Amino acid sequence: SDIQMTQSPSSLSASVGDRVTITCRASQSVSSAVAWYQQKPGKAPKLLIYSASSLYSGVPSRFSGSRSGTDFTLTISSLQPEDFATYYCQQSYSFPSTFGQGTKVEIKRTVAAPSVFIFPPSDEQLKSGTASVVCLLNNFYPREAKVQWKVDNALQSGNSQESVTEQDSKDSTYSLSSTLTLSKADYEKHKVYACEVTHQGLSSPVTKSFNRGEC
Amino acid sequence: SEVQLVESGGGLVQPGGSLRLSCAASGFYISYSSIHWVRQAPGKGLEWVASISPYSGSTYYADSVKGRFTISADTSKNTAYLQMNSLRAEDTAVYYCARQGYRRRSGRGFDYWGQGTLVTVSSASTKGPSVFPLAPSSKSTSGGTAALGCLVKDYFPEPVTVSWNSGALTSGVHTFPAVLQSSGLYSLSSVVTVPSSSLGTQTYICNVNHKPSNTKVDKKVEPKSC
RNA sequence: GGCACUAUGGGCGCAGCGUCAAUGACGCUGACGCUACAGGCCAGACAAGAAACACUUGUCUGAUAUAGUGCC
Repeated sequence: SDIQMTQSPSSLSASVGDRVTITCRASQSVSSAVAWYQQKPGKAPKLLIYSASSLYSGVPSRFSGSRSGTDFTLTISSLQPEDFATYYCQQSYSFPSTFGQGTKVEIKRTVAAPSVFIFPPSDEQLKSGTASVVCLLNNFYPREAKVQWKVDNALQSGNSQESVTEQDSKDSTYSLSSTLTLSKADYEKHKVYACEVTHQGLSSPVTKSFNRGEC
Repeated sequence: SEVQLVESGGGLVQPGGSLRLSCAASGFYISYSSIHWVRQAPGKGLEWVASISPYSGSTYYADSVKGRFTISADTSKNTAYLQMNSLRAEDTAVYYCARQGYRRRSGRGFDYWGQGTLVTVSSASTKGPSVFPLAPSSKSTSGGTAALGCLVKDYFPEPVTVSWNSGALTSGVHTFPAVLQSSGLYSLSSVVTVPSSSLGTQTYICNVNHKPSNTKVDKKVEPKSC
């Protein structure tokens, strides 16, 4: 019967000067034993709010915590560029202590189409007997973008993995990379490799591609 | 900010193995405070593990680690310990020690946090990364810029450092998160964009540094043509 | 289990003994007396002690807490 601490929204896109609230809800009473933490990627959590409503030190006046019954809320009164991080609620009313699962607070940007780049395997890597095709979506917004792998105009599935960056510091864009992995047997067994990118900033899906060696 | 917690003792372990983290207090005496361990699985949120309270030495544990882990403090060495026994894979996380602040200044807030040590629980084995170039293309370059990159593949465990041309060229670069792949080996690629005018005028070399296997690899990236 | 009865705090004497030295101290033991002051004993709440539990201390609320001797 641990106390659960259900936090929402899990993600949040705002621009600067926006009011932002991050609610959290205790499944039991936790009195005011509720803290708020900030975390930025690869760093430790910062204490922000203790005892449900009191600022820890070096927290500036735009932060604020409040309680109603079991409903606790962090509130940024007017969001500042420093303030785009993850936020966790924690209850310390009984053991075991539990955290909220987090709220990710992202910057709102103008829409930007990606610039697509496609990379064949290397000569080194095919001497290794396995082939990897890599496609590069670069500096787009928002995050949403579908990459489709067609081989000789045949859609692939299961044989690709993707990964995205965090919002850039300079221009708040993203980047995604997709990797199709094949047998060296299967890489040579086909002639056309295509990378299909559908995205909001594209009026029509940009698709880049290569054939064999095409030196 | 003379108050500081310094962690150590993590690393890579077979499942069922053991590992002993230690948190080194300086700036305060540990015996006057509750000490907490909070782990963070890669890609996930904060999970509370254990604590020990002052004056009583009472210890508390998450259900998930209850009986395998054992928290303690050596008050003469002013440090806290976490004895992890019979590790399971999902014990993999960055582990943090946190100081619980004073009842009448910060409630039960954790006001000073460790730094994290990474603990991995794997029956996999160390493997340096194979580095392959992502060769810039035919450089048709309607926008006057091309992308070149390094695929860093089949490596274990994390992390990997990637720098381009030994610290220079920090601009345009994007190193991506690694992905766990079917083999159980991680792979990531790092990419930089650059004006395609200096394509050939300047040559580009990523510096892949994988300390867990002691591989320090450099690869030149350029096209091949006819 | 119920019901009564008594006893329970500090001091202060009184004896008796121990306990260490070996000569003095020092203890307990006494429903063993002495006194006016009171407090002990138990449970809960709250506050502070570097204090979530435990520990210590204080305040507040309830009376409780022990025994012994009878009776049911």
